[PDB]
Amino acid sequence: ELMERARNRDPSGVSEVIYDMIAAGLSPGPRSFHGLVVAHALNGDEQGAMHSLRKELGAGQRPLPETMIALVRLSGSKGNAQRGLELLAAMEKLNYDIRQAWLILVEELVRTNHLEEANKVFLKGARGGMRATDQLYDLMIEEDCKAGDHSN
Amino acid sequence: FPLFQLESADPDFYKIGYVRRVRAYGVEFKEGPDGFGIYASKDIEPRRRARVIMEIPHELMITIRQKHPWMFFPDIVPIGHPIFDIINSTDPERDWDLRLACLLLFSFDREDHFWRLYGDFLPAADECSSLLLATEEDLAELQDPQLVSTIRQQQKRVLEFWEKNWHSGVPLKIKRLAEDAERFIWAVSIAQTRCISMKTRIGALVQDLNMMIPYADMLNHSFEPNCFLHWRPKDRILEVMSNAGQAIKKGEEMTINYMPGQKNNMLMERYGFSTPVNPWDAIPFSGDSRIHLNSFLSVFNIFGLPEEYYHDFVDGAVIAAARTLPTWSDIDLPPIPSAERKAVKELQDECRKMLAEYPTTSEQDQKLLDSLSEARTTFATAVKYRMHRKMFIGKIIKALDIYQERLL
Amino acid sequence: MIDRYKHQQLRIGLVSPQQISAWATGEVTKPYTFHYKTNK
Amino acid sequence: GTGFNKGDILFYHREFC
Ligand SMILES: Nc1ncnc2c1ncn2[C@@H]1O[C@H](CSCC[C@H](N)C(=O)O)[C@@H](O)[C@H]1O
Repeated sequence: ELMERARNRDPSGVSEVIYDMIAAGLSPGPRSFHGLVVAHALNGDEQGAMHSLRKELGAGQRPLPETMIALVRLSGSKGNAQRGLELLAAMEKLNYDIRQAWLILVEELVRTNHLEEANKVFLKGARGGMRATDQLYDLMIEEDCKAGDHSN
Repeated sequence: FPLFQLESADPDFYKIGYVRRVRAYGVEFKEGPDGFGIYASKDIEPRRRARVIMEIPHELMITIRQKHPWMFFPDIVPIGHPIFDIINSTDPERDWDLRLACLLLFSFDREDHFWRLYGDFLPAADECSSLLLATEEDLAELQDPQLVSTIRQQQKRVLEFWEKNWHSGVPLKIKRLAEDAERFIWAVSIAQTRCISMKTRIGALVQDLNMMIPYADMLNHSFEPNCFLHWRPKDRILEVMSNAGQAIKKGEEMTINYMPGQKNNMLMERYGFSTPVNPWDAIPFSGDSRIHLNSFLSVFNIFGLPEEYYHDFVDGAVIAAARTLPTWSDIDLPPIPSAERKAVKELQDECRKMLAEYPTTSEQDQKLLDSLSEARTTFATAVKYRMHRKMFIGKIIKALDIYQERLL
Repeated sequence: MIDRYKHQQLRIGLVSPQQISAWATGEVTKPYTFHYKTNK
Repeated sequence: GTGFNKGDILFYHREFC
């Protein structure tokens, strides 16, 4: 029922389900909270998604990789490059592979037309030893040269 | 106080290499019922970069150009030899093993060649696991018509080549290379099972070569290997290098990836073996019932892109399942558990139907292997192949069950 | 391999009186070099 | 020669317990 409510973009309903689990004695695991985060992120709500992640950390549960991927994708869609970098650092602290999230964030920043922040994030990742896909390399080169940015 | 408190290989095997500038560091050669292998004689401490394990000089190899024209490095074939005429008539694309077999026979007939001595440590006709030496009875136990047909085609091609080029009128220097057909069949089997292809630079010439490398074919195959081959062009030496930063314990086998991204069927066709943890195996599903790829990866901790799945019960079988199971993805759409349970039930039903299609089971196959006393190597190879397929399907079933368990 | 490009140049050229003034700006008007007595 | 070719989340958010 919680995953249903998350699929119809109803974070409030997911909160009702979580409180129902609390009343029933069922401890809220990472899956239900991940559904809450996804429900908040689907309807472009960054503050609510970060509040749900704060509930994650307060509840003592380890957030799933999909939760962090959704958060970084939302930050890239909104152009919040620094928020995405903070989420990537949190992923690194939690012993997670941040390559996929880095690629997703860079691609989202490019799509939303934030070429400056996309370039900065991509260069941070590349100088950090991370390797991007061939398609991402070609996209970065072509977009930067179309914008007249020869340095990047 | 000091007072109060698999067999080793033939020493001559390494000694003949050692006197010819072959060096092995931190590893020793061991022999078992399955065959030869390379194992760490001590604890290899992980260093900053890759560590040198073995060094094989170029002059001890039998290499031929992978592309037309055929030029051998080092040039052992004299000008005007009929063996060059036999080699030059092969098909450039599919007849690469025939040329290597011809070179192997020619080297075995050469008095000063190194492979005259090293060829005594190659597996014999009754010890080689290649399917070219398998009879019709052994092929019947593969339980795969496609592999059987491929093996029959390969055997027919090899025998046709031998009959065409080793007729009555050939000179004595050619007839003694392979007096009768099964010798050439064994040569082709050895070439297929031990050839290494690489892009090597010699002097200023860069080219691809098909290489019979002594002491490097000794390494066994793995899809998660701890060693890799690097060619050193300045002194023309092939290096066996352990992975950088990867600790190796004493007695751990030295393994390299014979060929990446190849399923068990192609491994059985080429090297005559298969592995149960093949992360590229494919099971043909109907595709009507699908599960969530992201949840499956996250439950079993499988990260990376689809071409680089890796694990932080979970082995290459789980990766192969994730690569072959029908999956759906919608960016960030979560899966509702109810459809997942039905999907995994349908997939488990399909897997059980596939298991029922096989006349026997895997545990009975293992019991038959343990009770086996008068069977050829190819017989056990086919039994192991079918048993490994059965264990792969069973692991798929168990992985689906535990994934549906941990979905809540 | 992309070459590590380095584009450095130097060019001579005939100078203009305005650039001479810009160099000086500052005109030497007397031929005296140093004081005979005070060495200033 | 040698000159050729130019030569914080997860903090302040722990489980209260
Ligand atoms: N992981 C593995 N498990 C079982 N057999 C393997 C294997 N990797 C390689 N082989 C077998 O070893 C052969 C490669 S030559 C490797 C050494 C060989 N076993 C010997 O004693 O001379 C192949 O024919 C293959 O059948």
